[PDB]
Amino acid sequence: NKSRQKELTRWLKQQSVISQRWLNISRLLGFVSGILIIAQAWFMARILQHMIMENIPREALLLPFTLLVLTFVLRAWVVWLRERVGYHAGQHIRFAIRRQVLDRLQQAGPAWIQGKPAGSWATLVLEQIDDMHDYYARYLPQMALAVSVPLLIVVAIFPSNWAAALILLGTAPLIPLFMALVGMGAADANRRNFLALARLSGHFLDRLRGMETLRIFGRGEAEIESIRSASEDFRQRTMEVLRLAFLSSGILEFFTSLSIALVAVYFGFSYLGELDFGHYDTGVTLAAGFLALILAPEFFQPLRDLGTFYHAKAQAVGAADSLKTFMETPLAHPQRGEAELASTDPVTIEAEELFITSPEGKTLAGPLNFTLPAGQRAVLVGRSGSGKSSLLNALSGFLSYQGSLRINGIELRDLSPESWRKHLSWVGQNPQLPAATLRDNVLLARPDASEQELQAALDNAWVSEFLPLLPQGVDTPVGDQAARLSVGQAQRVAVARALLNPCSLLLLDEPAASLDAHSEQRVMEALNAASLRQTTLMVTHQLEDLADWDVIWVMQDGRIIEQGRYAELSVAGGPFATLLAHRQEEI
Amino acid sequence: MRALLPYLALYKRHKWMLSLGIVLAIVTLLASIGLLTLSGWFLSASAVAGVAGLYSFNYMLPAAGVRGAAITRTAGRYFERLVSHDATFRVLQHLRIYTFSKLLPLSPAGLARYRQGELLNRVVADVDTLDHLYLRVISPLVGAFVVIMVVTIGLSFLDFTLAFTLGGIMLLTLFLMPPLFYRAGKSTGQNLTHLRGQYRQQLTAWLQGQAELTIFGASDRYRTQLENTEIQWLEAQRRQSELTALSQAIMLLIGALAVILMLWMASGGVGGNAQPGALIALFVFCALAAFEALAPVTGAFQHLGQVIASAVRISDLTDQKPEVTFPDTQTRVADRVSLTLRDVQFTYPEQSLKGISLQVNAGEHIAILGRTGCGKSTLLQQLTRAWDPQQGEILLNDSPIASLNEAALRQTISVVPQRVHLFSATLRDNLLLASPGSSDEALSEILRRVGLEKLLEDAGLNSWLGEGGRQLSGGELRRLAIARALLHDAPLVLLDEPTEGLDATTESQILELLAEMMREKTVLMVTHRLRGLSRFQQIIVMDNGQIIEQGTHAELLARQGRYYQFKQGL
Repeated sequence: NKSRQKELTRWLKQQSVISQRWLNISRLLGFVSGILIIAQAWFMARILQHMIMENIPREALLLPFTLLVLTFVLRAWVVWLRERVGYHAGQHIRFAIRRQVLDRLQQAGPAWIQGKPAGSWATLVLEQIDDMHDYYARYLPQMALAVSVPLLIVVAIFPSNWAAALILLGTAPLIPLFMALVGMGAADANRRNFLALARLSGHFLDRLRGMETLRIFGRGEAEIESIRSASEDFRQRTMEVLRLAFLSSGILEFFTSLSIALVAVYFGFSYLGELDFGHYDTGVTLAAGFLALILAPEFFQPLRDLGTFYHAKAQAVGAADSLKTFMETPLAHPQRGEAELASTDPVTIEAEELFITSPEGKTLAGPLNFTLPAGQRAVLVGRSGSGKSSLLNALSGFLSYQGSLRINGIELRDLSPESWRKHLSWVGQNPQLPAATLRDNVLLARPDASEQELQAALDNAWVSEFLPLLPQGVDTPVGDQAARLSVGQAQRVAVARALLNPCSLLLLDEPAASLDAHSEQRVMEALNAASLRQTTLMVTHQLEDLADWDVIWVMQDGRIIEQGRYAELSVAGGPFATLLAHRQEEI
Repeated sequence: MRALLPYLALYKRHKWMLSLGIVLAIVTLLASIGLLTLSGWFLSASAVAGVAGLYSFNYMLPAAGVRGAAITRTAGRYFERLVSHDATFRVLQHLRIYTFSKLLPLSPAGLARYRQGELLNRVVADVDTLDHLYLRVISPLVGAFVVIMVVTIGLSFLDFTLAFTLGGIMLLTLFLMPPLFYRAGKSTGQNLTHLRGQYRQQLTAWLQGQAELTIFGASDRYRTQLENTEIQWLEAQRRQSELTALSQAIMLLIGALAVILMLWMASGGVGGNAQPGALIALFVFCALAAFEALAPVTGAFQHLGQVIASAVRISDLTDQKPEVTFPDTQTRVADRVSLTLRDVQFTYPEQSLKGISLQVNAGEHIAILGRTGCGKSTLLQQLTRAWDPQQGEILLNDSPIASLNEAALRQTISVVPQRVHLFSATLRDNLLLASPGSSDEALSEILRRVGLEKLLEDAGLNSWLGEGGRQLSGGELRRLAIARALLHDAPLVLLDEPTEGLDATTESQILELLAEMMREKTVLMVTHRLRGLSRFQQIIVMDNGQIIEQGTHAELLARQGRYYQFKQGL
């Protein structure tokens, strides 16, 4: 869409206000560079005339050479200087955009982040923001130099000869006239061939990710021929696009060839006494022809580079396409009041017909009514299509609700998260260790805890019983996504992290879900005893050991449709009995 | 550059298209220099001749040279960009076939799913980088070298000393400057790949663990550490822009040195002539123009390091040893097959081991029960010959499994893998994969008979399906795996886990789907469920890699045993 395309670059050009000083020095230095180009073409033309027509020995021209050397050093200075100024332009926008992407990605919090994979956010922040650098560092300063420099040559040549300045200026409207005239084909070839090239670009990776399936059916030899067929079709379809895009590039190369040829043959003839016109009623000199001929290739040099830098606009608008939507999606946020609890003792959760709302707007849990007195241990069990984990997020503060979820008599919508979360500690599946060393992951809860109290958490969590296997023990590094520790050994650190605090509420989002046979026992052994001290609320799909838990809530599409202890509720024959049947039947 | 040799041998196929695309680059550059060199001489010779020499001066030959030089300058560039990109795609296809033809014998375990499958995006990206070698490295470098030599030889006919200093400066910067800048900016390029991956790691560990970091009160301390890495990363990026800025300034000073040297030296004497006249402009304009051939040469060498690195990864990844070898005997596929195992491991060994030693008759449906956490079965990996068994021997119809060639082994065994793949192709191609000779009617019947009536919609078989287009659900995707196995029509069928992650309303429907349609085949199933084991026979209960109980459901359940305990209770 061109309306979107127009408003995408409107976003791009309004992100440039940050570091507009750097984009003004670049535009100023493009004007200075366009003058030092004229200065050197005048000195070189005046030296050349002196030693060709007037037979002046080179030793008598030591002043123009000194100036000619000086305008080469200065002109090489601004090229070094405006490449550095141009970079500082691209670096500032990226830093400021990345700061308000991470900021926007932190206010939304865990609820929105887990909607997309982790590598999807890294592309948005690593790959999609570094794609806008060449737009501001190279492409944007070039549109300044593509309009400033060529006008300086036309202004400089005009006093000498208006016919030489009309050859250059005559092609100024002709180039965009013909570039757009052949641009209908480039906008047509990319309409018929857009769908197929989308399917073909990505075909090799698709066949490469399914070599296991190709192997088991004996189609390896017959998919080499499909790669051959899908590449012949890709080549000739993507050359019909390029064959029109090299006419646009070749048009500029045609008019620079015509202008250099017309300058050479107009001046060459006029010196010879044929084709007398264009000068201001004065004999055309050799230094006039040389100045025009030296500056003719440089009239189109700024426009040529703008063609090579145009791909930088292609990627920086695609990057702006995925970044403008991101910063404009309406997002829900907890009201995060200013109330604070005054009791370290376990809280009493009471809920009166509250819906848990995803940040995008849709509700995840229906009408919930429940009550947890102090010290009670609830448990939520469902068919994985229940959205029971959304209740845990709402208690954590990551989700917004339109009911009443007052904790200890105080509405959770009014609690300050920075002080409410001090009473909160939680465990969950797919545990994440962000800290560097295994000792620091545990101490992430509180770095002021005594090392003796550290040993209590490292012992009660059954994590000190596999520390000797690790190289350095407590201080062993934890690699990328906790690669050194197995998933069973990782969660026992997370349990040790939770046990390091005297929390008032504990939240277990399916611990021991994908753990091994033994690590699940060690986690459950330590985390059943921990749940007794303070009120908890645990999500499970292991229904075997729930006999000692105070109350059980089953969710079906987001409602508490049964309540009561395991013993009387197992034999009731409701959905839980059928729910437990599916658990017992699957060994 | 030794690692780049195996891929330069792929250029032998297109040595004419590749070489022509370089010849058109030199002709375009030679006409670029010739147009401005001839123009500079033509203006000087005309002015020196003057109006008094209008009839004497031969102005029709130089004025026809500028017409020819201005036509091949613009037509040669169009064809150069055209031929080069045509041949770039003809070696991309050759590269795509070459790696895919060498990753097939390594397909099951040679790759080994390393780096959590971040491997296959780096193979498409590395294959696309070996593509750039001709157009980003070879074409700019070979073209520039022989443009320098032609003008050096061409100017030699006028003056040897002038030609050698102009060409010598141009040759010297062609061979000295690119290596010096690649060597000067190698510490930063190393310090920038390391800081890019460090920021990416600190970011992923900050977004994945945002729930943990927020509640434990440290989401603003790891943001500071994350932001400090970006500051160090932006400094490495900045310091590689100061070299690019310094290399662009030095190229301008070197091209300035050549122009000034020609002005100062060609005015003294040209070709033994005290009064060179118009010759002075032939050299100062051949020095103004000839340095555009050197414009792409530093960036070309900078990329050769990236191309070489990619060639090493592709050479080590596809330069391995296949785990199995398939003898070629042209055997005949059996109509009925009886799988016989003898002391072969069921899963990988653990905690530091006799085999299964089961026997399956010609048409017996057999199920194998295993605990979820103990391990992942390697029976289908070994039965499809992903790797040779360390112990024991697999016999297919009383003959060792190694004797069957690849063509016939794939036809006796039809598996339904746990991880079933959606090829980005029409629904016909996802089904025609199994039986390549079926008709549009046969595919339609199977799609209905498996319960995929939704897919046979108005769009039909031709509907695009896969990554680009439609995505299937787990239950719907499971029926697609069975659809292929029914079309493949092998005597033996292996079922990795036919019902995993499916709800009871479709978990059941799959069971009579397998039972009603695989009744004549030697199906062997592996599950961690006890729903449909009733329709099977010789149920095998596996415990710690050993058969503890074996027998049909009723007989095995009637006697107290491990299978009896599985039925009721945890």
